[PDB]
Amino acid sequence: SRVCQVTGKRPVTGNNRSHALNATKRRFLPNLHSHRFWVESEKRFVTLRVSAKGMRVIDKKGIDTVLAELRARGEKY
Amino acid sequence: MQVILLDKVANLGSLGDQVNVKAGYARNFLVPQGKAVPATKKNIEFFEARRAELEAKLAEVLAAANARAEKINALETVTIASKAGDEGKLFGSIGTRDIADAVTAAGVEVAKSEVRLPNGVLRTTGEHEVSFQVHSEVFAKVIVNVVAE
Amino acid sequence: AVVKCKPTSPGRRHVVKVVNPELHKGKPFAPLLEKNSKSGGRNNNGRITTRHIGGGHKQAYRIVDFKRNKDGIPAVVERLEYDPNRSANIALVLYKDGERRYILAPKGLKAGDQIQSGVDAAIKPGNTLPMRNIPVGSTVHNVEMKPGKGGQLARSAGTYVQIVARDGAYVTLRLRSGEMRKVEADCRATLGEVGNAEHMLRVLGKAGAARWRGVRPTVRGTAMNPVDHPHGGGEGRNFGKHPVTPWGVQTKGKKTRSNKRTDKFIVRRRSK
Amino acid sequence: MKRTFQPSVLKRNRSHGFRARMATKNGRQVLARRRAKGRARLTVSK
RNA sequence: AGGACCGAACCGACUAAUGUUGAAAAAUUAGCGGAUGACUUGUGGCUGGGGGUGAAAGGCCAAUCAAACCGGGAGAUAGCU
RNA sequence: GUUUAUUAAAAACACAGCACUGUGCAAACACGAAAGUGGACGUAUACGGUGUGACGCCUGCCCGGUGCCGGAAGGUUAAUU
RNA sequence: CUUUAAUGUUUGAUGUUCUAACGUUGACCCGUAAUCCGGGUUGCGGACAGUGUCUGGUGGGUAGUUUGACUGGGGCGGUCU
Repeated sequence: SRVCQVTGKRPVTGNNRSHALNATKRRFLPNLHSHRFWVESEKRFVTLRVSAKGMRVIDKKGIDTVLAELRARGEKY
Repeated sequence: MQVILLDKVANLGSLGDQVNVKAGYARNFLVPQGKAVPATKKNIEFFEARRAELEAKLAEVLAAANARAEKINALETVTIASKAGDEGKLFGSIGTRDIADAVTAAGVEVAKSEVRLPNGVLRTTGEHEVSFQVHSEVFAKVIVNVVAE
Repeated sequence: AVVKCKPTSPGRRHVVKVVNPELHKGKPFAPLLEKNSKSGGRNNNGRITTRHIGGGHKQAYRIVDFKRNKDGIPAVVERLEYDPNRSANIALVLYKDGERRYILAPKGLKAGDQIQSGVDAAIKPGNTLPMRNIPVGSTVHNVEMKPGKGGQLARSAGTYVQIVARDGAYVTLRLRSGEMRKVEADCRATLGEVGNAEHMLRVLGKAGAARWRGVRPTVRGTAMNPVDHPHGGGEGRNFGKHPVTPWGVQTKGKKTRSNKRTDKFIVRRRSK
Repeated sequence: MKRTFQPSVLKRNRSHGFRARMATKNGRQVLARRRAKGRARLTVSK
């Protein structure tokens, strides 16, 4: 995991390229905020995995689409 | 994230006109009580129409917290029955679940949730001072009076 | 009491035991005996991760009531026993309402005495009170950290976390760790010392007493090789680096604390 | 003195049989390569 | 009672004689120490190679250990024989 | 008692004690992709790691450098506004 | 300009404080007469520990490499135009 449920993004490959320009790998990691929300139609709390700049993604698209992928995954809450 | 904020009170509140705001104000503080509508850019022109109709109705739903600010900042004895020991020991106490739901502030809930409480409330029968959430941001005294069940 | 050996062989020269004529010289009554087992310092991985803990005797486990909180039901105190799993003695307390527990000894052990709770009732040793209602100079048994967290401080035989002020909204107490905390008055705590006050007259006198306690021996770092331990020495030991752990931490240094959640209550800490 | 092979087949059976290794991916690739080579003793647990 | 003792059975091998293209994975024969314990120890189980595990020798990890074994990289590379 | 299976079997290793220090327990520490678990479900009369080595008499000067902790009034100071 | 009051104005820093995010190998009810897991509640911390991005200090604890020819062989020594 460490999946941003809302953009479908993940960690991804990338090399450091240090001050001596060395190509040691570090790999880049999404900030991956594990974040709670409220849904008026169920009158319950849902937890959706969000990243950095992930909040503007949930607003502009809608909670509803993200929430339907949690239903699709099979998980309980 | 932006929203279209429908509250009029507190630190931000422009009654149904769009004003872009930080993301801790947007969604999570307001939507557990349905106080904002998303800036999703599918309905935002309708939302800015809808407010002209809505606000005078919406303003009376936003006269709910004013009661609480009247009725606790000028304090009287909130009378609560709780389970006493043989020596007046409040085993059970009032705490967070009796201070939320039976208080005369608006006679309604403020969502019981998490609270900071840096030490207890209520530990023997009789009156005592209890500083609790008349509003989400605003900590103020009520006076309690406890009697036996 | 204490029994010290007459030095009838080497290795029995400095060996000392804790004995009391009242101790049950049986095995405890087993339907109520609640199974220890050890993990010998091995974690989920099947690797030894807390080093040099491993071995010894089976050392069975009792549930123990570690707040001693009870409203007004009398206790006959059916036996006081040695406990193989901690320093302090553990009673089978038998309450007259027909409830059996195992319970941590206080300075009290009185037959037919009652464990009370609530302010006007509690006053004999072992009878629980909210911390507001206990006097200054009191040694205190088993301190609740935050209301509902239970008696996590002073559990080992004869230790205490002594009240030394009570001014303001908090009660100030000092710990035998050298720590000094403020703790809120709404916490529960209990009267008297911790029981088994004679434990401290142990001298062990053989490596085998710690061996049965599940404590394994540990080599000098300066007597390991540089490859086997980061400190390790050369040809004829050659002590003269700065001392280190096997993982690079300074043994005579560091403040390693990052709990950052209960830190409002510690008003002074141990310091280098 | 003492030699490195000794009795107990018990220490073989759960290391080096079938059903518990088929349950995993990696266990199946030992079993795949062995079947594909043409070796008649598939786990030697017989 | 005993991290005590002389000592088989039971386990080890400080030293000595021998062996060294031995019967031998230091065994044998003789002196010798643990065995009322931090001893001797059967069964079932687990950690995977600069990784384990070490009351410490950079010990031991499938007749093997200051660098296990195999299958690919691989016809490594060789400034050198 | 332990010890390089076969060069030591001890002058090294261990230990109670003795000195130094970390840790207030979701501990210090450790290993693991991280959850997590062990420590210990015990907890400062307790647990890790360090130096020294039961016991009698003791341990005078000194932090400079070496590793390491910590504090503050502030001159400047990356990234950064 | 220096110090600087009244104070118009934008942004960076600060204290004190709330619960409303966020934290919970605290506890309780519940799914569930499943110590897990998850939401809730309640005890307590709290816009902080945390983690990512950016970047600078420290740091052999760790891993990969590296550390002259010449020269009556040479180490060393002395010299290299």
